[PDB]
Formats: sequence, structure tokens, C-alpha cells
Amino acid sequence: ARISLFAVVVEDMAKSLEFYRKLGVEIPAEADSAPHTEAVLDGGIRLAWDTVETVRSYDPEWQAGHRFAIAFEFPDTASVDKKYAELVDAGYEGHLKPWNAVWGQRYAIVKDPDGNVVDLFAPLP
Amino acid sequence: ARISLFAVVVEDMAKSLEFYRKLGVEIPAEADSAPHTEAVLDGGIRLAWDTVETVRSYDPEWQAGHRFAIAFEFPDTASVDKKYAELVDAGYEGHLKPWNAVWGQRYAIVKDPDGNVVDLFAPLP
Repeated sequence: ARISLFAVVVEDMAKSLEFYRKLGVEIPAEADSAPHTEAVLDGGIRLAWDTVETVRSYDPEWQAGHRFAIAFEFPDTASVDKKYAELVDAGYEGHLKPWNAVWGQRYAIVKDPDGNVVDLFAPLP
Repeated sequence: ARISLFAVVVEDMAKSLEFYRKLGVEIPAEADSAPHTEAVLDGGIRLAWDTVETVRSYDPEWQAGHRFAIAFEFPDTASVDKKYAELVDAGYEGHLKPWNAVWGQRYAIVKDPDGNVVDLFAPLP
């Protein structure tokens, strides 16, 4: 597994991107209308933004909730289920069990010991 | 300018070469550990493989992204800059402006109208 994205949850996409542009982050043109935006970092890791609306479409429990998440990519979809089960029978908090997400990925969410959101995912065939 | 290589981006070098060997492609011994592998075709054109890791060391935007590229060789390094500028002021997508690459070439990347990656290169003196 590899860390693929760090994500922040934003109330207003345009206001958040305006700030990170001031710190030199290279952010796609016209991403102010995006529900989800990504900027590319050295090595290929991305910084991502998701609006509150976006997050609540699959994690309705969110209340201002994590304001960030770490997303790990896995080599295949069964590996997500497998790691999710590995972490939960180890005693960690399973927040949302694995599902086929509308954006094309096997996806699952656990919480680390400090309440942080960790996403587990792989692309759908 | 001459087409020098066709390249595919692979998740696993050994798995990809195992397949093309079954189709008679003559692939160097021990290339399974290579970050970059080439096989020679009639006329001198090569088929190349690059791991995802390799690609991301200079094109961090890659996400499973082009799964192939066409590479054109130029007679000198200034010609790469010149063709890159020619293509971009014509309206085509410049993806990575010319740079001196660690593997010994003046290198640039544009995208064709269908989003495909086209590499422009010449050997460094």
C-alpha cells in the first residue's frame, strides 16, 4: 500500500484554493466549480480538496468530523476488504465498510487512534 | 525528427515482460529488475516499458494518465525547445517544458489532441 492523497474538507472550494495558490500550490484552472480538486506534489502524492457536500454524499455523519484524511492506495480491490478487516479485528475503528464507490473505486474508511480519517482504496476493473 | 520509441507504463515490469515474451518480443535477460526496459524492432524503433515509479520521478502528475507514449528524437537539443515552442504556440498542450533529464537527454512532453503523451528528446553533449 502507498499513500496517494492527503485531503482537506472545505466549506467553500474557491476560498480554500485561493489561499493555497498564494503558497505556490499548482492548482488547476477552473477548479473553483469542482466538488473535488487535486494538486500534484513531487513524487506523485496529491493534495486534495473535497467540499462538505461531496463528503456528505457518502459519509453523511460528517459534521465540521475530520477536516482531513490520508488516502492509501492498494494494488487490487480485494486488498481493501482484507486490510479493512485486518485493521478492524485488530481493534481499530471501522467507520465505513468497503463499498464500490460511484467514482470508480473499491473504498473503505477507518479511523486512526486520534480520530483521523484514513481512506483505503483501489480502482475498479 | 524520427519516431524512436513507443513506450508503455507498467505497474509491474516482470508481469508485463512475461506477456510480451509470449508474443515473441525479444526482451533482454534480467530486465525484470529494470525501471526502464527496451526491445528492438525491425528498422531500429524500440518498444519500451517504464514502471509507474520511474514515470513519477519526472512526471508526478501520472495517475493510472497515459498508459503509452510516442517518443520522437531530434538532431540536437535546441531543436527540442524549438519544436516544443512550435507545438505550444500552435495551441497544443504543453505538459512538461524542456529540461535536462537525469538520463542524459534534453526532454520535453506535449499532449496530442486525444490526450496522448508525446516525448520530444535529444541526447546531451
